Amino acid sequence: KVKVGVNGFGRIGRLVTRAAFNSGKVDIVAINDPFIDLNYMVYMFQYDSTHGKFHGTVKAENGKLVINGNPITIFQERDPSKIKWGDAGAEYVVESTGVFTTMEKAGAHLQGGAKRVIISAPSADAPMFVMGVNHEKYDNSLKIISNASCTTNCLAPLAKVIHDNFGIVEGLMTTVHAITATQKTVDGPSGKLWRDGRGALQNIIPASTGAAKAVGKVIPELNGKLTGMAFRVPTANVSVVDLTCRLEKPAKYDDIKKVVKQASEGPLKGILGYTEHQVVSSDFNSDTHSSTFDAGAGIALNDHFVKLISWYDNEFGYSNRVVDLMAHMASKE
Amino acid sequence: KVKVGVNGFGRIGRLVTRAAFNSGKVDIVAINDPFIDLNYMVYMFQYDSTHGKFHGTVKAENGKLVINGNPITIFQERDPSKIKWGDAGAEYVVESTGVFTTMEKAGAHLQGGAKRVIISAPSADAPMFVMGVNHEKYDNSLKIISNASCTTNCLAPLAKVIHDNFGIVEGLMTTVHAITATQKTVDGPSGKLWRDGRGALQNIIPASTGAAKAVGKVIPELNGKLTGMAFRVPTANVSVVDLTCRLEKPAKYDDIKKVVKQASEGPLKGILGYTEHQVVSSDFNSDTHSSTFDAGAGIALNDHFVKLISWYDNEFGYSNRVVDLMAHMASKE
Amino acid sequence: KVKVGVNGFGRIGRLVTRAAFNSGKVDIVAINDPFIDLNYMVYMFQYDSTHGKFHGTVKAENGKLVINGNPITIFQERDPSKIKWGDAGAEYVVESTGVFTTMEKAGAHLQGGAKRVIISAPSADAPMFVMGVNHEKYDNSLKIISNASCTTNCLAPLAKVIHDNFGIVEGLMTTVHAITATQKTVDGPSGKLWRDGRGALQNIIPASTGAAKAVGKVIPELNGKLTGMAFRVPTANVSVVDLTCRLEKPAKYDDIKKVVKQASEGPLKGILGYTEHQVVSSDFNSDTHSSTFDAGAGIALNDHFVKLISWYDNEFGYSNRVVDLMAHMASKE
Amino acid sequence: KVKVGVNGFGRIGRLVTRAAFNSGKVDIVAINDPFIDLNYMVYMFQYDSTHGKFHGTVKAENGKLVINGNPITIFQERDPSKIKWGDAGAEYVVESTGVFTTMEKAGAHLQGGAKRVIISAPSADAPMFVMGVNHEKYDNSLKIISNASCTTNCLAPLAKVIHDNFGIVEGLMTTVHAITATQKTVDGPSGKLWRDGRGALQNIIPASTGAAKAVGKVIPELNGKLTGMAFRVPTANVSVVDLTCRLEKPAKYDDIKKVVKQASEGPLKGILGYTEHQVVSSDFNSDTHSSTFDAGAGIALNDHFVKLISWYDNEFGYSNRVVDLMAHMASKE
Ligand SMILES: NC(=O)c1ccc[n+]([C@@H]2O[C@H](COP(=O)([O-])OP(=O)(O)OC[C@H]3O[C@@H](n4cnc5c(N)ncnc54)[C@H](O)[C@@H]3O)[C@@H](O)[C@H]2O)c1
Ligand SMILES: NC(=O)c1ccc[n+]([C@@H]2O[C@H](COP(=O)([O-])OP(=O)(O)OC[C@H]3O[C@@H](n4cnc5c(N)ncnc54)[C@H](O)[C@@H]3O)[C@@H](O)[C@H]2O)c1
Ligand SMILES: NC(=O)c1ccc[n+]([C@@H]2O[C@H](COP(=O)([O-])OP(=O)(O)OC[C@H]3O[C@@H](n4cnc5c(N)ncnc54)[C@H](O)[C@@H]3O)[C@@H](O)[C@H]2O)c1
Ligand SMILES: NC(=O)c1ccc[n+]([C@@H]2O[C@H](COP(=O)([O-])OP(=O)(O)OC[C@H]3O[C@@H](n4cnc5c(N)ncnc54)[C@H](O)[C@@H]3O)[C@@H](O)[C@H]2O)c1
Repeated sequence: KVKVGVNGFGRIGRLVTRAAFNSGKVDIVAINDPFIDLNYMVYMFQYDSTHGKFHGTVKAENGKLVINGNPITIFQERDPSKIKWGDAGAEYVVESTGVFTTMEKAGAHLQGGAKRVIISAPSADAPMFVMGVNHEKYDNSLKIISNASCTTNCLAPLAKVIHDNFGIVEGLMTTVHAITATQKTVDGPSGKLWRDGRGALQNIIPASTGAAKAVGKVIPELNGKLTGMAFRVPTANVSVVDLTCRLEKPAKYDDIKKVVKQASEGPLKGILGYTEHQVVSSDFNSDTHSSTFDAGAGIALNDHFVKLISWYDNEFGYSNRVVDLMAHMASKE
Repeated sequence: KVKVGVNGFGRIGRLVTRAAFNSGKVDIVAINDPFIDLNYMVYMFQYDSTHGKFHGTVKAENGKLVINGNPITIFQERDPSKIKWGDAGAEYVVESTGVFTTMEKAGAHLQGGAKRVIISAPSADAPMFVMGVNHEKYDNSLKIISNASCTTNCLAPLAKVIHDNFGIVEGLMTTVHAITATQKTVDGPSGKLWRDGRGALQNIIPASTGAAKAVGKVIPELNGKLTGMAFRVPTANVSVVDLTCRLEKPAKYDDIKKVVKQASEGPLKGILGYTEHQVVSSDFNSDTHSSTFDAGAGIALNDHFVKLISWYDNEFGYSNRVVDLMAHMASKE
Repeated sequence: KVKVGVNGFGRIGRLVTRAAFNSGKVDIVAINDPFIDLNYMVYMFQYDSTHGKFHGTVKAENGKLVINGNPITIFQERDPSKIKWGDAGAEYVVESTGVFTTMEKAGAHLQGGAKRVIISAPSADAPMFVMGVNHEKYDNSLKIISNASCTTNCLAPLAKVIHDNFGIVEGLMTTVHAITATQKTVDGPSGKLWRDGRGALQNIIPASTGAAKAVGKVIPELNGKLTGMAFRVPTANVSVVDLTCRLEKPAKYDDIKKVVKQASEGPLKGILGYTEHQVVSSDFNSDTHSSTFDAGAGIALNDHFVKLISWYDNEFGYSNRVVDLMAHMASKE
Repeated sequence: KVKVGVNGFGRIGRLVTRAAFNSGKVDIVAINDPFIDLNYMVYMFQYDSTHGKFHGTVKAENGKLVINGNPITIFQERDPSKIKWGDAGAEYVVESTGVFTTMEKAGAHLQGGAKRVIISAPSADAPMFVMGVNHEKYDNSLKIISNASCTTNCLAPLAKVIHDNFGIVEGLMTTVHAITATQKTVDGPSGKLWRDGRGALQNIIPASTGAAKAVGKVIPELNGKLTGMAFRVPTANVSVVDLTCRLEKPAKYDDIKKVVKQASEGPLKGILGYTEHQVVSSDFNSDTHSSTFDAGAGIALNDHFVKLISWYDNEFGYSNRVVDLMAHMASKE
């Protein structure tokens, strides 16, 4: 059982930790966050507005965070290279601060004694992976990798099934995404793009995303045939992907439904979901799937042009994939 | 100046009235709503959460609603055929209850003495019109007409310009729409579709719409080449249309921008807007345009496949179009 | 084990049912709702935006609603007196439509064969009860009773403890309440009071409540010494009570904390809760307590004038009390 | 006409600027914000989610911000003492960063050439003032002053009138406040109090405030007789104060209504408002009053114990008071 260290106790850092202690697939032994001390970590991990109170025990004991009886070493370093991952016995490190996404910056963890690093976000140069799509392409020579983005983990699975069966000639996607820590409560200085600084509670905010283009990296055949954008809307969690694409081989909507369902009962079980139920966003709260095909919400213009809908809990789904990914890597050691 | 009667003092009934008194294009002389008495009408017309307090005077005087000094006759009939439009001197009647959308049901107003009826919603059989797209096709032989839907008035104008210039081979649209009176505050009984009864404040709700297909009625050439669906998100007003289409003639994004801008400065001025500003939904509050092209939010995959974005205040824009339409009809008498 | 029938499958009707099947304190055998058919009942009971998917089995089988293997008879009557409670074997009936709150109207259920009726709301004439405050005063001669309101079940328990220990000279309360089915998504025609028709998502809405005055009914000594009002804010669930009162006997805040805590560990265990944690509204989601004293949020001006804060899940807490109440009545048969 | 400089182009800095250009009471000649450059300042000042697009002209011209034709010098200093207020000709400086509230820190502006400094927030040592309550007590010997807080400017005016007429023995207040820039979109590291870091969109958040206690500073007679707390709820703007107090001299609610109304038509005209209308929070959007008594929402237990309600646009009201205050100071030069 691989021992893990988490850098950045945010929504993803905390939820990866929560997912790790639930499946017991990996063991969190150390956490680092200079802006959150031990006592605060207990409070933030225990209580969660969107996912409910933690089912288990959380305590500060001897300067360590104890979850379900397991003591965790706490670090307060601002500089990654300074963190003593080795002494804490952390073999893999989850880079989830959103500030060290380049292969070089995320590599700082290796100086501390870590053996591998998983960036919980897209990376400009590090190899990106998506469970159920291209994780098999991972090997031991890789020390620094990326688990892509929440949106990419939703689109890729669906795109794979659709492409493998009918071939995607070209596609454009839109994602109606829930607000995130990046946004502001009221009009304020955005970090990066001007629209993102506008009140998150009052507006529908157009935003760019490289998610669709990133699918071209995990599924090379689709490289350059996809692109899209996003809309941030005022909900705390759970998002939906709207994929509009031209098919190479004709396919009635019911054939697409048949194909996606089989994929969800087979290889992609637990990754890609399938439903014909009259669902709404909150029905996916704390759902661990990376993507769930919504049969009733999609629509086809004809046998070559269709709009496919898929839901995803951007916090929970992604988090579990980070754990699933590490579990996979460990089995390759 | 044509005298108008409004059936149903709801969001649209009230806003059409507000728009009428502002432009003075038409004169509201009577209103009918069995679930709202005179005093309540004063309160609901004066105060408006989304559009602000009414700039003017509103009062109950001698059993009449007096707006800016103009006395309005009030009716409390549940049955349309019973309303005495003729005695009140109402020549045109705005059917905005959402319960009499068929040519037959909306015709009841003619028995009361009305000369023409405008359904403020799509109709199964009545001829639909969209200002700036096919209003010229209206003639005096038509007693009962429809002004289409908020969403159709947004899509049609944009589709027209895009089709006239590059030709739309096929298109699929999605609309992220603000909540409406139809929805529920918490999970409850749905009037029609099951998902629509789910809490409007907590969920992103997939919904079907005939808007895209309705564009085929006002723009015959596009008949059968368009379709789409909707997502209801938790905002009080203002919506956005996402049009994904294949072009017949190649066109760089900048050519599309050039073409739409010219259209907004010419014939469609006041109907179709154009902006390159970093806008968000609330920047369109109380905006009277039927549709506003958002240059920076759209994206193109290539010269034949592109995603176009257009904003619309589903309450204010539509309302003004209802008045504009009546003003047009009147000039044809 | 008493057999129960539920009239009105709304937020309370569904949650009382959910609470009944969980504690197994009572057995739901029949449900009546003319606006929701069997199949719809399955969907609405299974999926819940605020409390999550039902943890059990829900199905339509032989025209009956089957929850966790227990078949429930479904009725579609609009008129209470017509419901055949007797044939279904329902001894107690939960009146939760919000339309039959008078002793006379709620009595209609007796004609159908019901033996007792519990109004899940305040009543103008039926005897009101609050678990842990005056349920002991219930006896078999009562056929029609009321379980008060969500807010009264929160205030009463706290007031009791505070009065019994220091004496309440006079008090005024305010409740910041989550939105409910009564409100509108956008400015529209209000049930009874004009402000209540304003958009629930956009405004803080002042509202009157008889809750504080009702405490004078369950705790006669406080009769006429309390009153208050409410504010509806844009959250889907969970509310908080702010009690400001003058004490007869002096009492340091810490003495009040000591006293309330003892009450929560003793007689009121499960009814009145106590916490010193840095809580927020969502930390009480699906919490079954009727009221939870928040030590850190309250504040005292002096030893006789203080402001006490108590949280309550207005949906879940109340629902469990309805079941607890019926369980109590049954033990008195 | 006094020339003004604004330090910190945030919600208050921008709205003070907007209010200044509207009333023309003062002339903004310079603005300083190291996290917002000229072009960004144009965008943020022009578009406003809660108060609408700016009515006028805003442009970047020759490295200056030009509003309605008036050129404004832009500074990018992080350190107050470095800002060249003197060269820009700024006589008064509005300290609205929320980071320099002490008399010493805010004094740094004097080194740059400023003559006076107004802290747009409460201060630990600088003299606090509230228009219509104690501004007359301001004199030329004061170089550094405070305009108190949004909440204090709401409570003080009302308390004054109530105290002057019936005498306040003791009082406790609660304020249901809209979210602010301080809060987070999702559970995250709070700057300061632990509850304040919880998702602003999902929770009702208890918060402490020194507002009630600060009234004891602007109205010495009430010193030590008032205190209270706050609740942050999910609305973008507009807040309400709930004052519960014991009166020295008996007073029927209607006498309180008579007294407050007279005060709003007299001396406090423009500061303290009065209404008997069925209002809700959004009816106060962009309302420049510091406080507006809501007759219909309040309630009295008896002639000595009552609950008074007052609304306030925490952004707009406060902003205008900052300008009004400077206008007053200038008339004393
Ligand atoms: N928010 C989502 O739903 C979501 C889903 C998938 C992927 N992601 C990606 O994962 C990352 C995590 O985002 P998140 O929502 O958890 O954000 P977050 O802001 O909640 O978490 C970031 C954490 O980083 C900590 N931190 C900041 N600087 C640090 C430093 N120098 N060293 C160590 N720790 C530091 C912060 O204290 C905080 O707890 C982002 O890059 C995001 O793009 C987020
Ligand atoms: N709401 C929008 O933004 C929008 C945009 C485009 C089209 N529409 C369509 O316009 C219609 C107006 O919808 P709305 O949003 O104003 O709904 P609403 O509920 O706000 O207003 C409808 C009004 O109809 C009144 N009414 C009900 N039965 C009546 C009867 N028999 N006679 C007279 N009045 C009666 C109701 O009391 C209410 O005041 C609907 O068909 C809607 O689909 C709405
Ligand atoms: N919502 C709360 O948090 C809460 C807490 C305590 C008490 N209550 C009280 O409980 C009652 C339940 O309110 P609710 O919030 O669940 O509202 P709701 O609208 O969610 O539920 C009411 C149900 O009544 C049904 N109904 C309507 N007319 C009927 C009829 N003639 N016969 C049978 N069923 C009929 C409706 O279909 C609906 O399912 C109200 O009286 C309310 O005051 C509610
Ligand atoms: N938000 C309200 O409605 C309201 C009402 C009354 C009083 N106040 C008080 O006024 C102050 C203003 O709050 P706000 O809502 O505008 O917050 P804000 O974050 O919107 O504005 C603060 C501004 O400070 C700038 N800034 C940060 N460090 C700086 C530095 N060293 N030099 C110059 N500029 C710097 C930021 O870029 C930002 O634009 C706060 O102390 C607040 O408590 C706020």
